[PDB]
Amino acid sequence: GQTALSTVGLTYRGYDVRDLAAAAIFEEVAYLLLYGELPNKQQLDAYLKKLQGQRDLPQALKEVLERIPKDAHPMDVMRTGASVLGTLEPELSFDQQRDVADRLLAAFPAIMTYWYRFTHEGQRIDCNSDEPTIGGHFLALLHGKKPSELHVKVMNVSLILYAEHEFNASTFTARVCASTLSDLYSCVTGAIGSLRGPLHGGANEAAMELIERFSSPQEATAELLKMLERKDKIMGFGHAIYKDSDPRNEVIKGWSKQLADEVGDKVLFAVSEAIDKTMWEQKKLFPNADFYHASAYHFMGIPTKLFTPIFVCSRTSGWTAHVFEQRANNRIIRPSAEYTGVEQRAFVPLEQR
Amino acid sequence: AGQTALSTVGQEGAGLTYRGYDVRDLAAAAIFEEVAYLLLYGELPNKQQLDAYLKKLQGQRDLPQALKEVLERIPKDAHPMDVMRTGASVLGTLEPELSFDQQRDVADRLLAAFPAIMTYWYRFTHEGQRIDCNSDEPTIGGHFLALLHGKKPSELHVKVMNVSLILYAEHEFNASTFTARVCASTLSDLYSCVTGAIGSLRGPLHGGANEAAMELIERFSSPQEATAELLKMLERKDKIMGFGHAIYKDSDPRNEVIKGWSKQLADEVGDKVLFAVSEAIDKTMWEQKKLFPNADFYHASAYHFMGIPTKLFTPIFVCSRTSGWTAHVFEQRANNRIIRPSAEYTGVEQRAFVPLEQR
Repeated sequence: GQTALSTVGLTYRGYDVRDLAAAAIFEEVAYLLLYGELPNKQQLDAYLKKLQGQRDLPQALKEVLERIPKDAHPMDVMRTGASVLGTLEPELSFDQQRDVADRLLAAFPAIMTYWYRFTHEGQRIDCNSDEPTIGGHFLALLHGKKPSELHVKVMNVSLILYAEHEFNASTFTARVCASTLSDLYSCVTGAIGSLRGPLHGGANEAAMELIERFSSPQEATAELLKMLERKDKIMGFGHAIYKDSDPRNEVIKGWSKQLADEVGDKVLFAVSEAIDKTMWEQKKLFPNADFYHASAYHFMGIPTKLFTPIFVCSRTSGWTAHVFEQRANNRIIRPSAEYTGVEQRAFVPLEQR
Repeated sequence: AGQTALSTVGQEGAGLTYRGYDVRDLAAAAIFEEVAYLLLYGELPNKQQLDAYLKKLQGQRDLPQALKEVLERIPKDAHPMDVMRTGASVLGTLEPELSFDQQRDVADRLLAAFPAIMTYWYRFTHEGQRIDCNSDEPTIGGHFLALLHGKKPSELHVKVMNVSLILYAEHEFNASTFTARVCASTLSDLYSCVTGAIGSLRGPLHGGANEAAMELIERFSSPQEATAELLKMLERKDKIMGFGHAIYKDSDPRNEVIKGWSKQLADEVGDKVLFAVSEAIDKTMWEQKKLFPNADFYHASAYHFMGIPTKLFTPIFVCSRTSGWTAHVFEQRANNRIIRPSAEYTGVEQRAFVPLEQR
């Protein structure tokens, strides 16, 4: 397998994810990955109007989401949505592949929030908003009110930071499916299922369950030192590839702080900083992208169980772009198994078992 | 890429074994439920075990109201594999796998319910009828034919459906089994692994070969016409679907079995074209290219003689291969080792951000 999409701090087709998150809206980054370049003002203006037109859900899909139980795993909602949308607006040929990628990016916010608000608040919601960005549109659908400019900014920053990350289990699942020449909806449905597993997804959710235990930074440091001596895994720390830092941590940390200031938080961000300082002093371990993402989402009023669903809204851009590469250059390992079972044996009839 | 005890393909002696038993002995002497039990539970079941397994599967054939109402909203011209994908995704929200302790109960539910998910959608959209998802047939093979045709199937038709489901049940590592194990390696739920596997099997480099064989053999009104047209397709270097294999050297053990049963079905229904056309293409492929037919080739005629629409062929393979897929997921859960090779970077070197104005 070859890729021109990203490499390890972290670049997207040569561009530092830090520069992108500072100076770009998510749509500029989705365009870069799916279409090959940062878009000029004409292309960006056309792109934005195309996506603003792809936000509403078909009536049949609304009626399906209404039958998924309130207590369902939200990732099964995202899986089921992608699967049903594939039967209503099919990818008849690979010529439609960029149009379908765009449709998923524009619709996923409505699939999540139409289900959530129907089952939790008993409202059937309008799936269009007045926000021109996906990041704003999401917050408009989730809370049914105009978001603050700060909260629209932090949503755009998060979608950019998580958009693409080389190869991992979900991106690999998308490529294996792609390699049989299956449709784009299959490759996304499979990638969502792999992300559902707790060894791959749920990290920012687990970071949130850790920081929410502690009523002060004193109590947090005191309890962390006990966990570290007990050799407990600490969620949000360490990486398989980076060694000095995760470029994405740099960025989200500073936005989480501005949100703490905005909402007059006294506990949650202070607790996060105490854990971050302690991990460096005791283990020289830097925090990864998931750690400060949890406080930031919480400060914008997002239910913990929607964190990994928001990652799907972002990483759909990387996944689809990987499928386009696999279709154009269909190279991948073909797996064999080591047989460890029994030797060949005679058939035994029912009466002798 | 992993380790398995479920099956060996292309090795000396029996060409295909399931936990050491020859697939040709299983297809001759067993019902599918005996082979599903062997894969999921580890041994061939004894009489008391089989009796209780059949009773358990018999009570897991009906679909929840909410699932029926979802399938009513999938369009008539949808890909039937997208219907199987959607059905598994919805059933996982309604009857969740809360613990890996439930894993064999969820695999059993999928084997028992898949036939109703396929036929409830198909007959609602194609006939405007809401069907009963229960039947009086004791086996999955018979149950599928009772739901599809809405009447009692013949003994011969029930036996061939049982043979087909055994022949297609397991095949070591391949794209769909590998997809299920990658999903299993993240400790995702069993419904995720199956939904992922169906997606990979939808791709035409993996699924659909016995649908392609049907579209070839249905073109000819005489065996002599089939022979003359095949000689021209070979001149054009067209790929003939259902012939040769990437692993088997001399023959596919599943071919000799389904060919015999397709012949018996041809005699029963009074066919004098479709089996003769199939044999002519087989004989011509041997003489011209020494390529043997694989499992896909005689499956096309066998399914057609039992009145099955071509676009339901790969969905029947899903009903069968769910046994192999789920047994593979349990192995991955018990022994979580896999390789997922990283990619090589071939993209551009690092470059400065260009603000919007200068693009």
